[PDB]
Amino acid sequence: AVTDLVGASTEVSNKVWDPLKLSENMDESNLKLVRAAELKHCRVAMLATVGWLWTATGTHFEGMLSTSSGVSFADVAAAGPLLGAAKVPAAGIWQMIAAIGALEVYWENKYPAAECGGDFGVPRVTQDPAKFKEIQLAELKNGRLAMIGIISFACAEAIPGSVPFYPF
Amino acid sequence: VETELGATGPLGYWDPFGFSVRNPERFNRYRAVELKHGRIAMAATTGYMVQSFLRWPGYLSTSANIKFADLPNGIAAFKAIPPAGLFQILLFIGAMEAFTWRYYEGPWPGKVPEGKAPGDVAGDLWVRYTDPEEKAFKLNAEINNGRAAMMGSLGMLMHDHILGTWVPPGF
Amino acid sequence: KVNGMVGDCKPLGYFDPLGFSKDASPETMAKFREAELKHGRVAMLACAGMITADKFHPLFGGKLSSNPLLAITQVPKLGLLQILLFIGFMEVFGILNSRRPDYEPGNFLGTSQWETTPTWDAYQLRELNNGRLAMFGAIGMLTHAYITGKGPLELL
Amino acid sequence: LPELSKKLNPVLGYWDPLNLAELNFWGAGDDATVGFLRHAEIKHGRVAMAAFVGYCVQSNVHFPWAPFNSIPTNIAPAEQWAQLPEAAKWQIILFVGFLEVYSEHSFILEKYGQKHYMKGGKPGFFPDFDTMVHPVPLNLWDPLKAYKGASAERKADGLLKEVNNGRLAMIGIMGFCAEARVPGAVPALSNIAHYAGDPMAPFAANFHLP
Amino acid sequence: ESLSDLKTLATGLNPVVGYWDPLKLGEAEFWDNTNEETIGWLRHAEIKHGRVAMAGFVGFIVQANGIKFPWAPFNAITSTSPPEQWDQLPDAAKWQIILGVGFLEWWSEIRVDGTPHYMKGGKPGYVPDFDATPDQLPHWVGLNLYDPLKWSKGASAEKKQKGLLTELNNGRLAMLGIMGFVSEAKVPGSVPLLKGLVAPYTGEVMAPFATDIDWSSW
Ligand code: CLA
Ligand code: CLA
Ligand code: CLA
Ligand SMILES: CCCCCC(=O)OC\C(C=C=C1C(C)(C)C[C@H](OC(C)=O)C[C@@]1(C)O)=C/C=C/C(C)=C/C=C/C=C(C)/C=C/C=C(\C)C(=O)C[C@@]12O[C@]1(C)C[C@@H](O)CC2(C)C
Ligand SMILES: CCCCCC(=O)OC\C(C=C=C1C(C)(C)C[C@H](OC(C)=O)C[C@@]1(C)O)=C/C=C/C(C)=C/C=C/C=C(C)/C=C/C=C(\C)C(=O)C[C@@]12O[C@]1(C)C[C@@H](O)CC2(C)C
Ligand SMILES: CC(=O)O[C@H]1CC(C)(C)C(=C=C/C(C)=C/C=C/C(C)=C/C=C/C=C(C)/C=C/C=C(\C)C(=O)C[C@@]23O[C@]2(C)C[C@@H](O)CC3(C)C)[C@](C)(O)C1
Ligand code: KC2
Ligand code: KC2
Repeated sequence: AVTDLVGASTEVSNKVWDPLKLSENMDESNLKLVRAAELKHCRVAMLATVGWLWTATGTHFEGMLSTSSGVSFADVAAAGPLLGAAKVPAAGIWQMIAAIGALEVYWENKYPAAECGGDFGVPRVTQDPAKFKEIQLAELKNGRLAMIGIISFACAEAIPGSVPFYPF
Repeated sequence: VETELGATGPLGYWDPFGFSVRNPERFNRYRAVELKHGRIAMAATTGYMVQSFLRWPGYLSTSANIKFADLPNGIAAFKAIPPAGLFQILLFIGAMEAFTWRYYEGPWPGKVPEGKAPGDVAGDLWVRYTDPEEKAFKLNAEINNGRAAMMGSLGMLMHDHILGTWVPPGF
Repeated sequence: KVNGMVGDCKPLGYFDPLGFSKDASPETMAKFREAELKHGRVAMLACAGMITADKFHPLFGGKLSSNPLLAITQVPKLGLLQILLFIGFMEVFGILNSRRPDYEPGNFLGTSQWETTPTWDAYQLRELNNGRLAMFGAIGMLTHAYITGKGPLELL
Repeated sequence: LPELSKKLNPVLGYWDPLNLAELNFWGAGDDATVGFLRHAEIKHGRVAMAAFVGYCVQSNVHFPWAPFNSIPTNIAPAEQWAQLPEAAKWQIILFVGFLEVYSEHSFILEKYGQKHYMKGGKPGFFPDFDTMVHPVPLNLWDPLKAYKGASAERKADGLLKEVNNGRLAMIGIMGFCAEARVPGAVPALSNIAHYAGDPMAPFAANFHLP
Repeated sequence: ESLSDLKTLATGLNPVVGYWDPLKLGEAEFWDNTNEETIGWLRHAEIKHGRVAMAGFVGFIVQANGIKFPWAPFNAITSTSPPEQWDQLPDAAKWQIILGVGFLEWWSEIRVDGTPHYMKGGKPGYVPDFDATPDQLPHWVGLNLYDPLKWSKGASAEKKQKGLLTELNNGRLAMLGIMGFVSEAKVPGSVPLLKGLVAPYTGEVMAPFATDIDWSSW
């Protein structure tokens, strides 16, 4: 059932790209699971690329991130996108992870990944399923490019010389 | 017109002056006017609140030596925009309303575009809520948030024209 | 519970990509379940041991907290031999259980004689999930102890 | 263009070294490829024929009014463009910019029966101007309403003569403009103009692009 | 298809030579495929090497002659030994050359208009047409990679196969010539009749960007 999906990209001549044959023997309720994992990776990667660009360009908020122990948003931004990740206090990291996990638990109990392949029922911008398949393919391609891009940003910030066309 | 959208809250159908009981055929134009006003008001309120703690990086013109972080908060921020930037903002709004999001058909006054709903711009690539209870709730939420944003944007404008900020004194 | 085996948790269901359990004999399933459960139990013991021995090590005195150093700085050869003898005794009993013609895989209690409810399956799933978590935690703990030289309750 | 260039010229005719008639031109088509080229054939002719005749009057006499007057005449008129004020340069380009925008309006072009040139319309056809927001006395082509009573044979002869005089003048002005800077380019002239500034730079004497 | 390989070669140099391969790269299987796929891959590799070699030989002749792009960044470097011109290029220029070539061959691998791949039965060394499928490219570009101005377009198939044979022979000769020039840049005395030309050069020609490893210990 891997030949159906949406992910058939014209960059690989509109056929399924599985050189290691990872989806040869995987069955339903796992194919939908790996599609849900890919879609969540897509969305988190796109949000991560936008946030990384916002931090690297410098933007940041105005105020004090944790008035008990200093640390302004300018202090977080000035350390860089990667090195300015430990400048956040541990309580802020735990609160962010707790809110994300509450959303994860609610959406997993409401829309299980094994049954719903990455579909959490967010409205929908079009009917006419051909256009919707085109929009799904656009989402998949954008998310895959963002998956490559955020790891590229992390590698270029940590190891200089890699990613030659890296801004900042 | 008492059963249409917007007549949901504690007041029910609230028309003191009776604009739509004097002219019940003029409700659709008034609804479109209210919907555009509400959407512009939501954008304006969000801009007022977000510009206080969030500011873009870099310059604004790189020719008048004006920064994004140098525009104070409000009316003076729109003052310090260069004339080319103002012209581009007006061009964007004019192209956005005359051709893309077209609220009016008709030669001079503008009735409603065909048999569409009032404020039924954009089209095609826009979320179309099925499940008519959900659609009614979403539309009533849009209208009520628009009205609240109109009052809030008016208040912050009143504050900005007599202070340097939209925050009332004592806050 | 699919194929008579507990598992199949909520966040991800019957987790068999790569087809390890497609078209396989029940003996292979018993071997896989034995491996998974024994890994989980060893790893729960390992995680609890490093966590407790980081801050509470009274058995020999001052005995460091970097876990690979713990096994070599002391624990004389008789102690390691006694630990290995105990584990070998339990593994011999595991083999003797595996030869019996009532062999539920990870079962030394032999619960086929007693009546079981879905609460029993829930508790088995609790053991399995905690085991898998400790598998990942124990590998991570040993990796940190090699990279930095500090225990789990250290490094923080 | 079709193979009817034999009417414009025998011996030669559809010479076409760089093929250019089927490169599909933004994916529009082969007819649209022909229609765009034929318009740019004669639009470049109409500018060059007016500019070369424009040259031969500028270098001797100037209009006696005021603003584009009293600047030196014994110089290159390409340099005389650089002596214009900045408002004059903007207004000249934008006035042509109206004429370009107005002539490409397909709803104006269908008032007189024609269409946009590479959608099937005639390559060169300026509109008869009578649809503007406010009326004007004089239009652009045939202002005095003089020679629109001519038969199609005089129009067909004139259209071919417009092309052939077009190709002759595009060589005429550009070879002449190549004589102002890099002197000695045309050994037939070689006795006019100076100045090494770029003629393809209307605002070089006023500001810089970066 | 170890039979059409001989039909191609009977027209290569008459029967004076034919199917000449001492180590017999034909009748091979390679990466878990059939002999026909390997034959098509080897033919495409030979054709691509030949095209790259003719382009490189012409570029070496032009660059060592002295013809150089005036513009702006290529005016900065002032040498002659083509290899050293590549070495003193900016890193971004070399990377953009490499990535543009990579995009061109990424398009060459894509078969959305022509039905067969060059391993699955297509013509070896066939770059697919850009405008054949105008709805399956990211944005429109005219001026296709092969035949930008449609100069060949309508031609006899006999002329096409004769041109393919001519391209193959010229490619092989250009391969030999450009390797002779590179070995002139590296090994003096090698490749006679060319000793009086080319400059001495170091820096492992078959490596871009950084240098200083080389085949110093042969
Ligand atoms: C989180 C990563 C992730 C996951 C889970 C998937 C999952 C999937 N992809 Mg996919 N993809 C990804 C990332 C991912 N993709 C990226 C980044 C790209 C861009 C290169 C693509 C491009 C792509 C194409 C073009 C196609 C798919 C398709 C598919 C589906 C079937 C293939 C399959 O089962 O094998 C993937 C299953 C996995 C479990 C892969 C996990 C990742 C491995 C184990 C690790 C690899 C490490 C990597 C090599 C290190 C370098 C990467 C990076 C650092 C640069 C499946 C739902 C096909 C499809 O849907 O067609 C219907 C298809 O045609 N993908
Ligand atoms: C309390 C927090 C919380 C909880 C309960 C969940 C719960 C869930 N997340 Mg989730 N997530 C969270 C926070 C949380 N998330 C945050 C903060 C992020 C970052 C924005 C993500 C990003 C994320 C992605 C991208 C994906 C999930 C997925 C999942 C689901 C399966 C998780 C799984 O199998 O274990 C995790 C199992 C593993 C084997 C771990 C992955 C190991 C990879 C190979 C290496 C990654 C590094 C590692 C995670 C970091 C550890 C430290 C490092 C130094 C080693 C589940 C619904 C997945 C899903 O729904 O797919 C069906 C999925 O694709 N989440
Ligand atoms: C080696 C340990 C091990 C073994 C033998 C098993 C065995 C089994 N698991 Mg299981 N599992 C494990 C670890 C293990 N698990 C871990 C760590 C997790 C947490 C992510 C899970 C989560 C899990 C779920 C959620 C489910 C199972 C299920 C099953 C059963 C059927 C699936 C199957 O055929 O797997 C056969 C497994 C193997 C042959 C082991 C493959 C080992 C490979 C070679 C490891 C490769 C490296 C790995 C990908 C990453 C490790 C390195 C990392 C630390 C960097 C089977 C008895 C299913 C079940 O109970 O069905 C009723 C089920 O639903 N497992
Ligand atoms: C040929 C040109 C190539 C350019 C390069 C490029 O491509 O960069 C790629 C790249 C990075 C990179 C590079 C490499 C790839 C590694 C290559 C280079 O290395 C070399 C030497 O080569 C360097 C570098 C840096 O360039 C990164 C790409 C990042 C990418 C692609 C980021 C997408 C975000 C999408 C978002 C956030 C969507 C939000 C959408 C949202 C939030 C919504 O829809 C909201 C929604 O409410 C809506 C509106 C309607 C609702 O109903 C539904 C919901 C609720 C969902
Ligand atoms: C791509 C562009 C999309 C643009 C549209 C958009 O972005 O809409 C996003 C959207 C929903 C949506 C979507 C659709 C629109 C349905 C479709 C989209 O998908 C597409 C593309 O189809 C995505 C989706 C699902 O998200 C909704 C946005 C709603 C918004 C922005 C609502 C602002 C309220 C402000 C209020 C009530 C202020 C009250 C102010 C009050 C009450 C005050 O008195 C102010 C006050 O100051 C005073 C005067 C004194 C102070 O002392 C105290 C305070 C401070 C209290
Ligand atoms: C020192 C010296 O030399 O003195 C010289 C200086 C100088 C200046 C050289 C001289 C001169 C005059 C010259 C040379 C004047 C030349 C002016 C010239 C030749 C100006 C071209 C404009 C080209 C345009 C606008 C192209 C648009 C092109 C476009 C928009 C496209 O490419 C679109 C495209 O759709 C196509 C068409 C094909 C499609 O399939 C695909 C795509 C989408 C890509 C002199 C007078 O001789 C003296
Ligand atoms: C500075 C600009 C300029 C110059 C120097 C110039 C020189 C010549 C010469 C001398 C070599 C000839 C012989 C000639 C002949 C024709 N011209 Mg020109 N012409 C210029 C501009 C325009 C414009 C704007 C239009 C136009 C037209 C026609 C028509 C057809 C009319 C008809 O068929 O109704 C004919 C026959 C109109 C058009 O082609 O519309 C169909 C039209 O709108 N012309 N034209
Ligand atoms: C560095 C670049 C380069 C060089 C130096 C070069 C030299 C020669 C020479 C002189 C030695 C000849 C005589 C010749 C002849 C042919 N070339 Mg080459 N060619 C180069 C590039 C390409 C590309 C990219 C393609 C291509 C092709 C053809 C076809 C087939 C046309 C057809 O079958 O319609 C024929 C006849 C196309 C192809 O092979 O299609 C199957 C195609 O895609 N060529 N080519």
